[PDB]
Amino acid sequence: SLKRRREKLAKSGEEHGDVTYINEKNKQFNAKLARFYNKYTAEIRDSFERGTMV
Amino acid sequence: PSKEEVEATAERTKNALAALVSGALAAQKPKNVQVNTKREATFVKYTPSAQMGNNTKKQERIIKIVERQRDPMEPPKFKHKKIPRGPPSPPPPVMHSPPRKLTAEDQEAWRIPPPVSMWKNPKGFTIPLDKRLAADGRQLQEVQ
Amino acid sequence: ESHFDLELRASVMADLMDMMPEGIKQSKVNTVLQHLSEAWRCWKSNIPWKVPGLPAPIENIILRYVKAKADWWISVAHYNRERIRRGATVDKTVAKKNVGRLTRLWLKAEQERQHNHMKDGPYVSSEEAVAIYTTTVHWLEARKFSPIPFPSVSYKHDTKILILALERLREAYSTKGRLNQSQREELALIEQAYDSPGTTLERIKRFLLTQRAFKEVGIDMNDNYSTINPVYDVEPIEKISDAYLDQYLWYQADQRHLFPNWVKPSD
Amino acid sequence: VKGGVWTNIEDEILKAAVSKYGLNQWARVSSLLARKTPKQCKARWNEWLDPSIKKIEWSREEDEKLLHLAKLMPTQWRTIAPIVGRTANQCLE
Amino acid sequence: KQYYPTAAQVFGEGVETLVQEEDAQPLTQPIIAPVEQKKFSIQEADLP
Amino acid sequence: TTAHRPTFDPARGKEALRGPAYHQRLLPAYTTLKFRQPGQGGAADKSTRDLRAELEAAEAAHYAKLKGAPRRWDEDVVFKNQARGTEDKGKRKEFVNDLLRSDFHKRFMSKYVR
Amino acid sequence: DVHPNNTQLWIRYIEAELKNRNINHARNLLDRAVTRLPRVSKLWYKYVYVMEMLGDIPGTRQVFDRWMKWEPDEDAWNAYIKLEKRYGEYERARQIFAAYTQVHPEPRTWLKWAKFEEEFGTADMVRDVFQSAIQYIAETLGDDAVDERLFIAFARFETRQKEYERARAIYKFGLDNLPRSRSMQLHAQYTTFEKQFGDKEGVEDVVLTKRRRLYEEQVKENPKNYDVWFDFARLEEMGGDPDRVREVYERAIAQVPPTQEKRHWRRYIFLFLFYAIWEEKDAKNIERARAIYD
Amino acid sequence: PRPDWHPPWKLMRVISGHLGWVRALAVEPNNQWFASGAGDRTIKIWDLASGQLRLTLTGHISTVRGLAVSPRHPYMFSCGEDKMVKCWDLETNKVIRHYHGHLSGVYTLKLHPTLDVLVTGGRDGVARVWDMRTRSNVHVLSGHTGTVADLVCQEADPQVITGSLDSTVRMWDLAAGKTMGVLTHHKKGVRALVTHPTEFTFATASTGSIKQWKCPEGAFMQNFEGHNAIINTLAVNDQNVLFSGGDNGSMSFWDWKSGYRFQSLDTTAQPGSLDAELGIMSSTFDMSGARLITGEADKTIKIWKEDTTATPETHPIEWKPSLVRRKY
Repeated sequence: SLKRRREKLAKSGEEHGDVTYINEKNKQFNAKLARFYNKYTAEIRDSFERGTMV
Repeated sequence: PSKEEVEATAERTKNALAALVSGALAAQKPKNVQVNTKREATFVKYTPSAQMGNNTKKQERIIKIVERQRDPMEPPKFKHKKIPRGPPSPPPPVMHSPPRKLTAEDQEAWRIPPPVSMWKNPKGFTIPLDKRLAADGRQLQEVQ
Repeated sequence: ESHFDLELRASVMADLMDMMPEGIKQSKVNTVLQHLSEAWRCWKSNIPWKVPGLPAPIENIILRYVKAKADWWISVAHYNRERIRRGATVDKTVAKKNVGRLTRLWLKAEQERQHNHMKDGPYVSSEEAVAIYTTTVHWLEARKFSPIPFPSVSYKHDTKILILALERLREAYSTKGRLNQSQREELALIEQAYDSPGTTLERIKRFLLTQRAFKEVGIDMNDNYSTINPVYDVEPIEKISDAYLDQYLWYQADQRHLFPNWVKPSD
Repeated sequence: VKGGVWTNIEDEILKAAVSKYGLNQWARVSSLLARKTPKQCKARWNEWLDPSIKKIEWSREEDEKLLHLAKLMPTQWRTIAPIVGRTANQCLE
Repeated sequence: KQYYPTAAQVFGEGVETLVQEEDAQPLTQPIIAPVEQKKFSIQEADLP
Repeated sequence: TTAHRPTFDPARGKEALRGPAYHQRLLPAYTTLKFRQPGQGGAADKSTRDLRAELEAAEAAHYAKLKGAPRRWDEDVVFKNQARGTEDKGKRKEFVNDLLRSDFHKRFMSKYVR
Repeated sequence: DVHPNNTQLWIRYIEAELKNRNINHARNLLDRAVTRLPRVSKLWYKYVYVMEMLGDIPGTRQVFDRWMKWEPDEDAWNAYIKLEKRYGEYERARQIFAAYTQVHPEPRTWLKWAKFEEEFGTADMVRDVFQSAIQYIAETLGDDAVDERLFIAFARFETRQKEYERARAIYKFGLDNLPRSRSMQLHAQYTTFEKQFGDKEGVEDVVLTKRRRLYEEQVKENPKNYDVWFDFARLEEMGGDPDRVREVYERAIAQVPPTQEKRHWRRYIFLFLFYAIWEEKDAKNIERARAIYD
Repeated sequence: PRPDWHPPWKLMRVISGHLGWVRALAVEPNNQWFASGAGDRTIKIWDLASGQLRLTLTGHISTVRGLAVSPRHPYMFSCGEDKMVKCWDLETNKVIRHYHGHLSGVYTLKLHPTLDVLVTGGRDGVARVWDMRTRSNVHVLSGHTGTVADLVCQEADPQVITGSLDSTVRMWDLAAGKTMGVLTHHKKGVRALVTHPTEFTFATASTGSIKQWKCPEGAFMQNFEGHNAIINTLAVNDQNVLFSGGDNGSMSFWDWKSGYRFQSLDTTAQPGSLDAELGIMSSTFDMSGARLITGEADKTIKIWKEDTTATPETHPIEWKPSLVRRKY
């Protein structure tokens, strides 16, 4: 259990892509938000990527 | 239960509750001067047990107990204290029926979305804007 | 209000614990109380509340209790307005709270009215509209009315009209101790219009020729204790244009006899 | 003075401020963007930076809808714009 | 505008619908009437 | 800032402290119970079937009482008869379980917001 | 005292004692916990696991016996059977199946007992388990609620025993005494059985019945599938039951196409052509063929 | 045990007029009027035969959750979520006593059948036994860890039975103020309790589960199976009809002796209601058992009566002596 705790702390400390957070609890909450809501926000995310369209 | 058992119960409980009502009344209205005129004595027969260290028998004892004359001008003697309430009585066995067999689809159907408020941010989080606009239905809203 | 919130939260939580199937992991239920708060704020702002992926029984619990809170809130609004109108209260916090509640209620009703007009069409029938228009053209042709022109570049009364307009806006500022940002910038725009009347006139006429989409208008309520009435907060640059147009149209209608004798108040 | 052109610094700070503060706290947002008013920050989000705003070129169906509605409800651009699907300033321009 | 059907449509034909928004009786009229004696003459209890 | 917080564990009721009587809390009031008198009912049971019978008797009496069981100045103008079908409102009062769409609330807003 | 019924808390306390080697403290906690929460199988599993780690196999049996008194689910009965099989007491595991079928009388548990006896018993006791399962489910749930899974497994056990006549008798009896909607898979297994061991005439008999039922289901879904009607027609002709073929063609004729399109009337008139060819070349009914043409 | 036959029930009358959820109901002991208590802070008195509004009483500042009309006194007792328990003199239509001391909202109020005693239960986890005359709080029945959602008072021991949202039922010795027994059989919060009028048994309702118990020892009798809802209310006849009323608006009518459900239906919401507002929140029979009164979250009172034209051959009992293993 302690080993899994170390491994998940390391993989959470790794950062792939854009920083959307300002601390660690925020990072965890944003990851939880991505896990839940990304199946509903894909068009809005595409709009924020490219810059336009609904 | 029959009428006689109901009336026996009503008498027993009316007596116990009446004693508590008198206690509550005398607490709610202290009786101005807390002395009693009817200060008669109780007698107690007192057969003793042996001793600390002696097992020789010794004499039977008549005790005259009177309630002490207290000064009517005195306030109560002791400041009250806050003590945490004690633990409950030992909890009973939990007598449930066999557990419901759930599926992973039941677990998924009762998972709850993380709330993103449009007004509140107590921890000062920075929320991505798609997550901030997810719960808005004004993107859904259609005008004809 | 603090006590109502305590009771409401305990009721919603007891319903959710009893609704949850045995064996679901049940740490995050305070999460649902956060959804309840957000739904209440959405109701107050007349914003549709729709959480994607929220389980339907939980949504039903929240909708049920948001409506119950709304019922209590509206009943207190009614009771306090009756007390304010009667004069039965002098509590200044109660009055400003009640005016806030009635502002929110009025704007909910007003959004519903606007939506109903888009859905149920123009309420004036086309026959009624044509009859109204025809009555107007027959009247104005009988009175020989000359239509008001667009103000010329060299209209000989522009300076007087503009000075009247700017004096009206400045006297709207006359008795003011503390000024906010929009108030200070409207004073600055008025003094710039005083210093350069010709440039302001060209800008005003350019706006009147060209602009057809405008800024947002703030709305508040003025309380008279018997009624309340809407007060509109218009962008200052637009207010200068509107006041010029107001003075111009009134002067031209007076010179062209648009209003007959029965129209009151009269100057 | 409080106004002027919107630059990339201002737009990106506005988006990060919206990500901290939401869309109902424009005075906090403007307090970060202290060259613009709260009304200007809100107008910038509503007319440009909202992700539902289409900034691609107009299609022929969109043009036909725009002209048809401008004939029906004349000079009523705040009414026309949700039916067309673009902003009021986009429809007018 | 009517947004909702009538109570007769919602509840059907054999259901009586009552909208009671006013009291029949005042607050001064007691729910349980007290027993009053209404003595208007000072008559003796027994024979003196 | 978790100083301002909800209640998850509301206060549990406690047995009273026990001690000598000095503090005066609750002044005596209404120290006699009223009992139901002759004619005030309450201590008057008939029977289940009896009570049923008076129930449908009274209810049938109410239903039976409800049912009844023992050139011109006004031709110059442009719009005509525009208020027919308006005064005929008032057949049945409908309770609506939506407060913001009730006639009470509509009346309220018409009276107070002007 | 604050969380009397919390499984995670009970486990933490028990594990603190076990980690620090306070075995008697921990066993007192385990008795207290399974007294407090007798329908939480986690605490029961922890207690049986701890006693088996400590090597008290009688103690493990004691904990399991108390659990069985609480009448747990099938996983706990299975775990206790597997304990006795681990330590070699097949008669004790037999006793646990007796109690197990009394508490959980489903076909699943009866078939587990039958597989157990096939591995660790005699063929007579496998047969006794199967007969007892059929009889028990009959006397409780009714004679049409006995499961084709029981019948299939009994027949397959006899096939493993090379009792082909007994297997055929079991298959035939189950098909005769069950509804077809709940003897589907019994018939499929019977078909594979006859393809494996039966004679040729039995093979086309059972294939005829299987395909007849399949085409009947297809007609019940789509009454107007003409190629399905043609294939079931040829199936009945190759079967050679004349009244059945006549009834099949009569139902096919009664399936009249409501559309007046000649593109459907091709196949419908063509179906009349095959009714004529059958009652000219096989039934040799000339008057019936004339009636067909009329 | 074969069920007795009972006719189905049907909706007879809908009464509108409360501006909140109808949460409390009490029938006066001579069957002429009933009181309703609602989330609009109010207590209404209705004539039972005509369903007609006689009077509105105000005097709570939150939802009225409990109502009792005394059979021995001209009193009605009201308890509410503003922590307040009030005695109303019905000869003056006025509050005359308070029973103050619940730390939070008071959910349930019952009168003792033979003693001049009130029992209330609330969100502070306790039942409070009050002396009616002196307003004295003679017992704090303590031991629950959740809200005391419902409560019954009997004339023989156990004289108080409380059911609580900690999922637990307690039978209480009222003379000593102590728990005789704890019933832990329900998995969810116990919201409803009812005692039988002629036999010495009671029923408890949590979510999806109705249990019947024999007094005085609290022995388990039977489960009323199949009402899969949060049950807010139970009501029982003297003709052995048990009604269970469910928070989603679902209603069941059971034969009390056998546990057989002879009727299932849903209530209907008053026009304007959300579909989330379908729900039975309070219920009682009238004093005769011929009328069921329900208070509902669509803010209505509904009166239900038995179908007079129904017959044991028109509505046959669809019960077979079942033969499976109920895995208890």
